[PDB]
Formats: sequence, structure tokens, C-alpha cells
Amino acid sequence: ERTWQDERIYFIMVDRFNNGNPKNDYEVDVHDPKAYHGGDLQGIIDKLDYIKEMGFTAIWLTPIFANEKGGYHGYWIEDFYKVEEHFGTLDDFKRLVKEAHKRDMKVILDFVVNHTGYNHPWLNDPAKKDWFHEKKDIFNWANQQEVENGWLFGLPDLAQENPEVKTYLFDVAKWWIQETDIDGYRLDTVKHVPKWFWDEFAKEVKSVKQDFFLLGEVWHDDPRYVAEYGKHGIDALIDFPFYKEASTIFSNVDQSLEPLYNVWKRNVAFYERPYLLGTFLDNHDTVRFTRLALQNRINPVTRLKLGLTYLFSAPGIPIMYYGTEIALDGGEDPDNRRLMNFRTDKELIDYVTKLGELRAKLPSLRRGDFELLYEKDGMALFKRTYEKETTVIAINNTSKTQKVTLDGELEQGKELRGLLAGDLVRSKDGKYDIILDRETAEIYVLAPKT
Ligand SMILES: OC[C@H]1O[C@H](O[C@H]2[C@H](O)[C@@H](O)[C@@H](O)O[C@@H]2CO)[C@H](O)[C@@H](O)[C@@H]1O
Ligand SMILES: [Ca+2]
Ligand SMILES: [Ca+2]
Ligand SMILES: [Ca+2]
Ligand SMILES: [Ca+2]
Repeated sequence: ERTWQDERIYFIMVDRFNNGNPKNDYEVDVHDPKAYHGGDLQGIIDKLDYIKEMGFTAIWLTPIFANEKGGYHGYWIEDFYKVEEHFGTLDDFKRLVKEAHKRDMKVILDFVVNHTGYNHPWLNDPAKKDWFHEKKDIFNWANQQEVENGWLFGLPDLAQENPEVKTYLFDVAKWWIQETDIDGYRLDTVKHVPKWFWDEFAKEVKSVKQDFFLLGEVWHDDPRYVAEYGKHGIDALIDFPFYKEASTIFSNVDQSLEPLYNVWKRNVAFYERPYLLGTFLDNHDTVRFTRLALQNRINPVTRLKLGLTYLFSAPGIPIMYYGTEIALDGGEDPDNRRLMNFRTDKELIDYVTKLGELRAKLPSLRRGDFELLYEKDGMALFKRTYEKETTVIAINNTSKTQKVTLDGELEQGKELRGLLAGDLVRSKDGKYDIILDRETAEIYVLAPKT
């Protein structure tokens, strides 16, 4: 049966994906990095087959609720019960969900509880003074209550301690679920909101949809800090510790993969559900992984193939930011949120398709254990086993041809059939000699000798 461990997520910033209706292009200006660029819900529906053909099983949309001026990204909300006018209507969104569901795809909406836009009407309502915390900047970030009570980036910080605010938020959470039949929320700014709140929130949204999925963004690289939030009703967490290592290691050649395995081991140590961690090479808040490769003066296509190979073969829930599949460039926010281009070379689109198909086909890649057999200076072998399937993931992140011999770590008398690139390694006297040319990868299934 399908579980969230089995899912692959395609992550989209609505305004920056596909402008499928030019008639809602209000003040659009593609040459202003802080304007709306036109991407909308019709654009998303038009590309669902594109997304599915890459092997993606779910989509995550940045927030669709009406924003104030300047809020192209969706995080400066003006009305919690309205679809943003640039993106479409409520009916256009219900059709998106129906069309995703027709293709067996899940829909995750980005959901904000922490704050409103700078100019939300509530700020003028004398009866709403107590809906917001005192207007203060966050200074001591080691003070968790200051982090929870301060105005993040000057954004009006909602007071969940007020039961009217809490009820409003639960009410709206439940409404979108009941009205549009979405499958989950990606929860923004989870660490700026107190833990007791998430326990109650979780209980509310699953009371209306038993299997409703929550993915928490807890922006921190310490897994002990992040994992505490999984005890408060949030199913899955964004893996910033994975990201930190994967972005760095795969953006240049001749770098050790071992820190990624320690990320795993630490995930098993600290989290209740270590397969339910969202893994990624970049996102809408980081520099593009392509930019990291460019900065290192090295071919980004090659870097992405190795990184994506790891992403689609390691534990977790892969989350691929729109544009990864065309090596879309971009520096810091807002330059990491460039309009998508659908008319490029297809090399990475096809590669990603292969990887998504292999992750779907090979249950060891979704549910297997995860063992490190060998790692030296970027040359890595991993093993995964699920029931009677054994897979070996070989990533040569070195600038040399590498030969590694396994002798004991695999059952003798068999062969490793390469499913990514067609390699074949037969057991010779109980040994498997694995050869990979520089900056290549292969995913092998252990099978009878042919
Ligand atoms: O105006 C400040 C800031 O707000 C938004 O940032 C988001 C971020 O994208 C989320 O993933 C998360 O960390 O919460 C933030 C606040 O909701 C905009 O995305 C950003 O461009 C802007 O500077
Ligand atoms: Ca449009
Ligand atoms: Ca608006
Ligand atoms: Ca807060
Ligand atoms: Ca080693």
C-alpha cells in the first residue's frame, strides 16, 4: 500500500512556474524580480502530465491565499479564505486538485500560521489588537520564546495564545481541507510557533481527514532541535541537515559522500520516523544548486546527475524544486525564483525520469535499510535491502576511474545488473569488481548470474 515514504514531491512556486492564463497578469513584470511574473493555477494544471511523466507522485505549491501587493511568493497573506487573484479562482484550484487526483498525484499546500502580510486589515481593527504579539525584532535566537514571539522579518506575528486567533487558524485549516480535498500541508515557519499549538493543530486537521499529511519546515541544521517537532503531531520534517551536506558535496567533484551517511545515522538516532524527512539539493530560500556548481567553475549538468542520483536512491522523501531538471540558475532570493523554461535540452528531464522510475520500481529505494559499504574521497558504494531485493548504489564523485572490489558484503555467485546505465558485474570467486569512470553513477540490483 502507498505510504508517504514512497512519495516523490515536485515543488512549485506558483507565480514562477507556468503562466497558463494571461488574463490574470495584473501588473506583471518579468524584468522586476520583486513583481508578479504571471505563473498561475492553470499553468500548473497544464503541466501535470509533464510532472507525472518525471515520476513525481505529489506536488507542493507555495501558498495560494490572497496576498497584498508585492507578495508574489504567497507568504504575505491578506485574506485566508480567498485564492490570490493573480493565480486563479477557487474553482480553478478545485479543478487542479481533481486533475492531480485523476493522475494519482497528491496535492500539498503551503500553509502559514505564524504571520500575516505587512498590511493585513486586521492591523487596523481596534478589536484585533490582541491578535498580534508586540511588535519586536528577534535578537537572541537562542531564546526560543523570543523566536516564537518576535516579528520575523517585520511580519505581524500572530498570537496563538489568544483562543480567538487559535480558533480562526484551526477553522481556516479545516476549511481548505473540507472544501478542496487536498492531501496535506507543508507548514511554514514551524519553529516560530509554539509546540503546544502544533499538537492541537495536528489533532484538528486529522479530525477532518484521517490520513492528512503534515510536512514541517523547521529551519535549523541540528537534527536534535528539528526532531522534537515530530513529537508534536507533525509527520514529516524538512531535512536541512541533508540539504546542507548534499548541496555542498555534489556541487564539486572529489568530495567525500560520508557526511551524508552520518546524516542518516543521526536521523535514525534522533527521529521517530526517519524515513519521513524531506530531502533536497536546493529550495526557494537557498541559492540554486546550479549556481553552486557555476561558482566552482564546473559543469552543473554533471553535478546534478550525481546529486539527483543520491536524492532518488537515499532514504527520505525526495523534494525537487521546479527547474532543477533544466539546471536553472539563480543566486539568493529573489534570483532563485526565476520563471521556468519548458523548451530546453532534455538530458536532465530524462535522467530524473529514470531515477523516479527506479525509485518507484525498487522497494529497497523506498523502504530498504541503508548501509555504507565503501567510501573514499567521493567514491561511494551503498547497499539497501528490502525483503528479497538487494540494491547497490555506486556514485563516483571523483575525477578518476575507480575500481572497488566487494568480497563478503554481497551474496556470492550472483550478478549486479545496472539499471541506470546498463552496467553488469558478475561474481568472480565471491568478488564483485565495480568499475566506474569519473563522475558517473549506477544503481544495481542483485540478481541470478546470466
Ligand atoms: O518578507 C520576508 C520574507 O518572507 C517570505 O519568506 C518565507 C520563506 O520563503 C519560507 O519558506 C519560510 O522560511 O517563511 C518565510 C516567511 O513566511 C518570502 O519568501 C521572502 O522572499 C521574504 O524575504
Ligand atoms: Ca497568469
Ligand atoms: Ca493580491
Ligand atoms: Ca510567532
Ligand atoms: Ca572511507
